[PDB]
Amino acid sequence: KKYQLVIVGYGGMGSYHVTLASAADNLEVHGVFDILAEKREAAAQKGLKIYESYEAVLADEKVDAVLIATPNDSHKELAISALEAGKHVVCEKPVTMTSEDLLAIMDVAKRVNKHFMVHQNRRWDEDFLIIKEMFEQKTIGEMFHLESRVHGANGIPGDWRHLKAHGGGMVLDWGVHLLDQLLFLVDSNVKSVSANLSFALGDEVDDGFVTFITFENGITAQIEVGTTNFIKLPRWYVKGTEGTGIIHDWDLSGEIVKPTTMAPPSEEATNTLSLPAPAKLAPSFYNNFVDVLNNTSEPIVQNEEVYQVLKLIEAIFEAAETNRTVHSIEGHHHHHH
Amino acid sequence: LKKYQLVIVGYGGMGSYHVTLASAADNLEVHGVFDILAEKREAAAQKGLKIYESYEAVLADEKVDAVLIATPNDSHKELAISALEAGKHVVCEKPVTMTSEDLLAIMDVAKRVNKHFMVHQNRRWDEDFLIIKEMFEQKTIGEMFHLESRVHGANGIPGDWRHLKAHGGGMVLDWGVHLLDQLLFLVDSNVKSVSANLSFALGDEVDDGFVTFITFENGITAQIEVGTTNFIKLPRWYVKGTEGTGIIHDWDLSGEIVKPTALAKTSEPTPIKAGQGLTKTMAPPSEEATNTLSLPAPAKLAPSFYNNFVDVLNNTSEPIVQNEEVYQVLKLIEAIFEAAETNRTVHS
Ligand SMILES: NC(=O)c1ccc[n+]([C@@H]2O[C@H](COP(=O)([O-])OP(=O)(O)OC[C@H]3O[C@@H](n4cnc5c(N)ncnc54)[C@H](O)[C@@H]3O)[C@@H](O)[C@H]2O)c1
Ligand SMILES: NC(=O)c1ccc[n+]([C@@H]2O[C@H](COP(=O)([O-])OP(=O)(O)OC[C@H]3O[C@@H](n4cnc5c(N)ncnc54)[C@H](O)[C@@H]3O)[C@@H](O)[C@H]2O)c1
Ligand SMILES: [Cl-]
Ligand SMILES: [Mg+2]
Ligand SMILES: [Mg+2]
Repeated sequence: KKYQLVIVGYGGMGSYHVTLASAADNLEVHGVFDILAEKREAAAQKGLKIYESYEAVLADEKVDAVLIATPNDSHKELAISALEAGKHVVCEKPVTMTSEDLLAIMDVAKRVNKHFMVHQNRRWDEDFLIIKEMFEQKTIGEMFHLESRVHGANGIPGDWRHLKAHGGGMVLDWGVHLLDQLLFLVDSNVKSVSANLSFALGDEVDDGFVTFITFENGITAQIEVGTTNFIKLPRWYVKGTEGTGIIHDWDLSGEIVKPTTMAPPSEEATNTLSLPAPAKLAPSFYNNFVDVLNNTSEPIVQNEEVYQVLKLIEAIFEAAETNRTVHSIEGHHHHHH
Repeated sequence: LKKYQLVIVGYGGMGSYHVTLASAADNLEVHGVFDILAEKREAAAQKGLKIYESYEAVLADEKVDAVLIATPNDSHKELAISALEAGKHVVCEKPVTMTSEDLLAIMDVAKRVNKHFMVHQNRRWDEDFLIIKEMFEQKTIGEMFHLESRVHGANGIPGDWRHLKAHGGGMVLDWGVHLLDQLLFLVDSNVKSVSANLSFALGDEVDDGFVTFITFENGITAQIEVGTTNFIKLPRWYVKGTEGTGIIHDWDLSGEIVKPTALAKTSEPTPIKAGQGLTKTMAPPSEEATNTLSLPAPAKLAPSFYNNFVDVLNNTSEPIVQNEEVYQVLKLIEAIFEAAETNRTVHS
């Protein structure tokens, strides 16, 4: 069929999903719901049908799927409601505020036989796909250390991202993208996590963080988000047994430097090269989502992967708060103590 | 004419350079040289320097006031305690000892014999570091709360005895001591916690690099890193404060400072395409929101190490490199090694 999607939450990302979803082959934006009149008015201006309630969205038999782009605390119940009403769900990152909440959603999805997919759009980021190529094709030999940094100097945007109750802060906002990229790329269990949160801005939520992650296969990674950074460190810095790579910024500027376990290095005998062309990740998120609904393809963004990321986020919070190194992503649910 | 006579013990790379360094001081000269190898004793003689046949002979010489110890790390403690007992003041190369307890022993002996022991922490005078010290003290970027200090290169481990655990080899003990000493000299706060990971990417029995994340009791954080397998270098300094950020790229002292203005609060950045999404928060701030400044002139550290050493001997000045500071660094190195070997975060 031509699948019909309703946007639930017509804010900054929700309104951009009209563009994204419409770009897919057999998917259409059918309507919108938002609790704010001004947001509903803006959607009406683009010709979009406005629903009176969320209940009205779910009762509409013409609607095949919903996109949930609300603040982070509402995601879970909205998703569960949708799936219980027979609707497939695309949910904005971070899907839930705890890993146990995703499990519950996955239970519902399995029971009603409807699909739930996290919007992890940044696996398609070109900078990341250049790193993916390098990692897979051994451009700098065995890549054993990765540094992934998103720096800005604008603080925390909007309203709800400042608040703990709405799943605010930068681990949840940007950290989930970079952690999802890391775990998508590296096929290895997490051996250890240490972390520090930034409260430089004096908010009740983190305005940035750093985490040091070691994998079972010996790969180490540093993942960093900052909002108080008036000079930026590079987007990517990666070390391999046969070279080093850098990607400075979103403009994809950078280079590789290679020597002409590791051989004894010398700075006098090196060659500088361009970054390779990005790896392919095909099709787009929304085309893959339609393929998944049609049962023609396996999902690129798997709920099992998303689950591991949430546990990792839970490990990061536990590690920063106790100022300890944690030695698995298991055991941070705090159900029993 | 009241010149202190210094003997160089260990005529290797640094020991031969100490001839030049000690000679530049006002009231101190190089009386001569001892090395355990006859090859190195000949080499010193062929630079017109007096040579001793034994370390015992240096220490028996009434004309000698002080010794400079520039031997591999495992021999520092015995040679220092010997010189002290013989009534000689001591300058010892970094890292002074391989354990913190060893330095406490030397400190005890120096006190008992009423002689001075000083660590050669020469990189406290580094121009790049003194720029950071200027920024830190003058609040150039407001209150500096996070510092990242990195020495990267792709030349591996140099020599020699530095490849071996027995002789206190590896990068923590080589470059780490300089960077950690800089940090602890700058920050007037006790270390609260340390996590660390070592690099063994070259396959040696000692570390070819490390990274550590340090937190102080006053909330200041630091990341210190040395790497010898980095074909691309990250900046020498990257520092963050309540009112700006600074960067020193390299030893050439290139870099800048970027600070917020009072107009940043009422302005809004114009979004860019960042990967698959539009971003406002990670977009450059609007033109009105920031000021870009040159790095300041470096703070003054005066006088030179060796003139300060003489001033300490003449009892006219306190030491710049204090032994208690050197002790806290060695305790930090011990915390780092423990943190990395147990894969834990070490507290105190
Ligand atoms: N994938 C990405 O690159 C990306 C980018 C930006 C935001 N996001 C995610 O998108 C979500 C929303 O982000 P945003 O920046 O658009 O926030 P926003 O504040 O701009 O939009 C949220 C909208 O949801 C509405 N809303 C709140 N509660 C609702 C309810 N229960 N029912 C229906 N509507 C409700 C609000 O009125 C608002 O219009 C968050 O989960 C965020 O993390 C993802
Ligand atoms: N402060 C700095 O910037 C800096 C720079 C380089 C080296 N160093 C330090 O200086 C010391 C020596 O370093 P190097 O690179 O010159 O080493 P090196 O190998 O070049 O020289 C050491 C010399 O000591 C001699 N020696 C060994 N055992 C001896 C003994 N028991 N008695 C007398 N002489 C002995 C050796 O024969 C050799 O000539 C080390 O502690 C190192 O950490 C410091
Ligand atoms: Cl721990
Ligand atoms: Mg996998
Ligand atoms: Mg002090």
